Amino acid sequence: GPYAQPSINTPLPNLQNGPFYARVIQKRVPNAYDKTALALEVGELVKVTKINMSGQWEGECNGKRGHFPFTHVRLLDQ
Repeated sequence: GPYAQPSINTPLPNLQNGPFYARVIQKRVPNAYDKTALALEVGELVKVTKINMSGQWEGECNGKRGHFPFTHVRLLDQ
């Protein structure tokens, strides 16, 4: 399946696909205390490795972990 929501209403999942690296283009600087969110900036990268929930997933960015829509990541080739 192409890396798109394969009609499952599931944004860029990966792990199954990569996990792909993904260049974040809009993330906050949170922490794992914060909902478990990804501390990174626009232009940084986040690696989506955790396929969970029924829609959005958890990335792991060189030691940040958390969950966040694809609506602000570009991806890379794993």
